Amino acid sequence: RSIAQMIDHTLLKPNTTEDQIVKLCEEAKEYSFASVCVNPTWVALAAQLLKDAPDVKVCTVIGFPLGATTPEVKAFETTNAIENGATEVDMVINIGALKDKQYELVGRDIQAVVKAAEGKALTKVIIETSLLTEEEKKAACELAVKAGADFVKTSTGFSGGGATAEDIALMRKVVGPNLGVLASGGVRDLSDAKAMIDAGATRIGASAGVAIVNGERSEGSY
Amino acid sequence: SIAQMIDHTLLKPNTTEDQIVKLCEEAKEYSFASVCVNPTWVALAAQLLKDAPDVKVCTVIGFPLGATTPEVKAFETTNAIENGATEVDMVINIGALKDKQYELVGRDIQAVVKAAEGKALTKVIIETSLLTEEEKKAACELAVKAGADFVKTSTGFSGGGATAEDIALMRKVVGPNLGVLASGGVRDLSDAKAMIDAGATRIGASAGVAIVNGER
Repeated sequence: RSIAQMIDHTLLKPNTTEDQIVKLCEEAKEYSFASVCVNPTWVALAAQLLKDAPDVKVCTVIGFPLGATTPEVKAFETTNAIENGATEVDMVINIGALKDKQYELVGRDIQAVVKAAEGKALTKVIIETSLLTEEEKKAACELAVKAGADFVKTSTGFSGGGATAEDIALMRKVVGPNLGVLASGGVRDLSDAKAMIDAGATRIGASAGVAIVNGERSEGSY
Repeated sequence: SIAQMIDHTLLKPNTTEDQIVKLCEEAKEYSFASVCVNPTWVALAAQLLKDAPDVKVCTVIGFPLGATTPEVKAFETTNAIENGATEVDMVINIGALKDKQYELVGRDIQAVVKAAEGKALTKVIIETSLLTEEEKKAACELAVKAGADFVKTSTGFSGGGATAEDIALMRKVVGPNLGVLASGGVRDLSDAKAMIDAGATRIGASAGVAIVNGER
């Protein structure tokens, strides 16, 4: 067992350059991370660099990080990403529509991504917990289940807050065993990741994955 | 009237329908240049301001990170225009610019311009807070060659906003042929006037009501 297989090696900064993407993918091969998460402009490069690393998936983000574009654009960006080599996509919900109880639009928005990814990529639904009430977190997860998503995910990392154990337990309670639960945003050390795992997370989104795995190895050394 | 140069902007991820209604009625009251809303709200803003052709509907493209593909930016532009947008603000591929990949930066801008061709103004956000002085110059030059209509300082989601020296640099590059928009950090009339005196022809802000109410 190793925590690295549950970590999405993420780098989504707007000023990210090619040399940083190359290093991220090489780190993913060395540590056997679950995936690399990069912005859609880097999907083609990540897929080429990891073409012989089948256990390391290419993940990208859709309608990210604001989630306030139309369902038609989110589906097009999903299909475009899959053509470029993405096998996982993390979409952001329409938070405003969720605030307005426009549940049919929130679900159709998620379903547009799911339909474009059908049979080709996992879809993770970022509900952006730092912006939701307790009832909205539950409603968003229920819409993700009804839409056929594979994962519910806490945070973009670009909002006010990140993953909390209480949110993860809430999300795991709604989706049960049928969908994965991803803790992202603010997961900085092994203590953070293990707390999310205990709360019910099955995938960790982080940028410090190397420091997290090295902390795991240090528990075995003198 | 400085109101005619202000883009009444509200791009928060948790923005709700009642806030867009308040945004549009404020713009139709003060005759702002435009409202700037995320693409999900374009169709609503276009109908709320159908009887105010002087107030355009502006939306944002590949916003705010600029790190999606040119084909997606073009689709989002075409989709935004179909929904009622007549001005689009796109974010450059910053990583491509920092990597000297000038053909991709220009092709990326070019994709939005061709989608908007004859239907909408294109504003190119160069995100000055992440750019060296030379990259700021190169970004404007690539905007001119691709056929954009404006150069814009900031997305409103970075660590820095418009500065007078940045506005003057961009104005010197594009001259009179393209507009210069100061966005991010402008909160009063004194800031707005400082950007305009530096060469800006459009102001992006959220406190446009407080700015115009200080024109006494």
